[PDB]
Amino acid sequence: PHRLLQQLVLSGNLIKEAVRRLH
Amino acid sequence: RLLQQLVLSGNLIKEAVRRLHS
Amino acid sequence: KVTTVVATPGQGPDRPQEVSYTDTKVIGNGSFGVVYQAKLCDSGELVAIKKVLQDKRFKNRELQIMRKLDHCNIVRLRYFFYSSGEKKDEVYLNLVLDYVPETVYRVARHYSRAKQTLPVIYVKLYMYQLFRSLAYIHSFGICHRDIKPQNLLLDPDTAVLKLCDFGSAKQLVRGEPNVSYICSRYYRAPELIFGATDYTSSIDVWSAGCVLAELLLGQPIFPGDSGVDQLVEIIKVLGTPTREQIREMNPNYTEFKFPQIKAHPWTKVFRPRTPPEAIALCSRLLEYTPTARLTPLEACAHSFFDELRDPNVKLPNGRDTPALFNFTTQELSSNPPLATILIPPHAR
Amino acid sequence: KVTTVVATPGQGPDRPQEVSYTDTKVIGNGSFGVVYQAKLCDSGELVAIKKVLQDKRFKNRELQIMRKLDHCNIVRLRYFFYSSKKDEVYLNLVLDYVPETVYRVARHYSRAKQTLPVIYVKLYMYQLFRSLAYIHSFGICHRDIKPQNLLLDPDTAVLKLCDFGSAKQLVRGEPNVSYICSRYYRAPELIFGATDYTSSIDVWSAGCVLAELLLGQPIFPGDSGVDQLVEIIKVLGTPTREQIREMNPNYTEFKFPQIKAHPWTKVFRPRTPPEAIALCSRLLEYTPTARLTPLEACAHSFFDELRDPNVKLPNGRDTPALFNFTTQELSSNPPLATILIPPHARI
Ligand SMILES: O=c1[nH]cc(Br)c2sc(-c3ccncc3)cc12
Ligand SMILES: O=c1[nH]cc(Br)c2sc(-c3ccncc3)cc12
Repeated sequence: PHRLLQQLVLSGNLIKEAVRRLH
Repeated sequence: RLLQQLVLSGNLIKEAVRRLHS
Repeated sequence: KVTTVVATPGQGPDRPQEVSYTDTKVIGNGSFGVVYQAKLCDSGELVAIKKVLQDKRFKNRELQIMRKLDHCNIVRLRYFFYSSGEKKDEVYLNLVLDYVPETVYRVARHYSRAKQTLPVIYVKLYMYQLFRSLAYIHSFGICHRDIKPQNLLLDPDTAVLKLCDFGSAKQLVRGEPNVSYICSRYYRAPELIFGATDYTSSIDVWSAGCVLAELLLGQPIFPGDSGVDQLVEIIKVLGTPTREQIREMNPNYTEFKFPQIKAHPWTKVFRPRTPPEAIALCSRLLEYTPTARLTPLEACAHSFFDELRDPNVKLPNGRDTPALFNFTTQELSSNPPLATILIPPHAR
Repeated sequence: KVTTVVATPGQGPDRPQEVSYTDTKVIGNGSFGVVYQAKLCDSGELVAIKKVLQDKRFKNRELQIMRKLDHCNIVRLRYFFYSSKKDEVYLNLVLDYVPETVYRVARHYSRAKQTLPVIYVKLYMYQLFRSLAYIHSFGICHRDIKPQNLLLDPDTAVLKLCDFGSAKQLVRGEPNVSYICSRYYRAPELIFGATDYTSSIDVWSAGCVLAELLLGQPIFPGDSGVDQLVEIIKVLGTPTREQIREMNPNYTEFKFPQIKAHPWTKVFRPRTPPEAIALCSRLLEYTPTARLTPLEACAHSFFDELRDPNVKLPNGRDTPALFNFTTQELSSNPPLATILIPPHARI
């Protein structure tokens, strides 16, 4: 999660993806 | 009456612990 | 149907005066006497008239205390007058107080019956005003000695709290013995149970702490079936006191040996959703060591009350908060440096 | 060997003078450079010397920052000098040596399966907040607050903030890198890509240090950048749209599942002092402006025991200096001085 985190921030999907990884 | 006696006799804490473990 | 009496104003002149009232209805009974509700003819304002059997040639303590007090969080004495029964020497003292429709007790019970926890905003607001009124009375050396939810009057619209029932109150004088069997059992400080006669006004802070905990739990924290059982309930939470704490509570009491119980963790006493700042405040009020408890002004300055200092705060009913920061120098007497916390920027 | 160099006083002067030191030993090595321990010849006093590679056509942020500072809870720059590959220039920061860290002390208790005594938690955190009040007052943000950067004198319990190699003087409007701070202590706005953040990222990191001292382990142990947020979300829940805007205004997420905060009272062990949990909840906020300022944190009820006339270290010793505030340190809220400095502390 460096290029992954960058994608996530740029795509507007960070919280959605973090929430998914929660469970 | 009873609290008063335990205070004066110095048995309050002792008696309270006993009542808690009943 | 107009009742008319010569009464003496609560504060100011001392020159007696004719006072008229109507609509006299009973609102309260007990061994203390009777409380009536009534309406002043002169201005329509509602009043409570507390009628007590009083024996001259003797000073009524309650009256003398109430004549000293002028504070937004204390029930105001508007007038007093004496009246006679009809059975020779049967004299009554009548305190004419500002009428206040609700109590913290009845509001809390309403929430408890509806299976709700009282909203935390109201907890902050009620407690803050209680501590403010305690700071005020304590600055004259006055100890209330009966702090409990039934004694905290509430205007349900404005959320103004007023302390009432000074019938157990006493100006404390260091060196002069005070009676131990005092306060309502659930709110009674542990030094009182241990028989202390040298106690201070920090017994009201313990009682305040019991009111806090009760608002968070929806029920009294220490509900003893008797005086001895009251200490048992305290021990279930605080554990047994240390030899040092015993000495701080009552130096005329010693108990050489007793079995140790440990304190129950504060975070387990309250339900999980209890705000941690509320628990933190509670733990600083419900202490064995009387001098280790917060002063009322320190309590007002606690982080639990920060929301009240926010310029944007609103009551759930949409209204603004009541007056919270109009501190006089009398009020700040015991601790001026606290004005920095207590009076927020936007209120100066 | 005895090394003799020409070096400038940290404060200054700044007129160069000869300084001699010996007993040189390597104690640290990383991509930042090397740190040596040494003994000054005139004093016998121990020093750490931080050797860094320098662009001789640019200025060192850490030097410029370090020159401004003089505070009992910040590592002191005694001297600095240039060395040392031919055209390669090294900057050498000569610092006071401090033998222990909050990391190594907390790890000792952790490996022994027990918690650091509450009194120390109050002491270390309070001195940390003081150092932060001080640096923030110049607009300097440390940007790497973590237990490894908190030096301890094991006897006196003095704490000194060190390692300003990530520090920056923050200027509003002028963007700052978002990939900054050690992962476990990294504020959420940084993870969200904020470039317009403030000194309050240090308060977030200080909250993490506090929580770590309480748990015996890091509160947010992320395996990566994204996982760091997963970790945060397990305690604080998801941020609201208004918290997202406060953290990073240039970030938008229209749809995401909302998760409620876990109660703070369950995050920590049952025995944990309620007042520590209270403080922690006012530091670990999503909303950067809702976090306590360091000065505010110092004035918190949790440090009341430190303001008590009779307080003592568990070793019998008196506590270090806590009340020697300066106008600089108080500048964010000067009235607070009368609460921060107790009656018994005044001259
Ligand atoms: O002092 C008191 N002792 C007992 C009762 Br019952 C009440 S009821 C009361 C009151 C009610 C409403 N407004 C003002 C005062 C005061 C008192
Ligand atoms: O700034 C630093 N970056 C990396 C390391 Br490793 C160290 S070690 C250190 C230190 C140690 C002992 N006393 C003073 C400073 C400073 C620094």
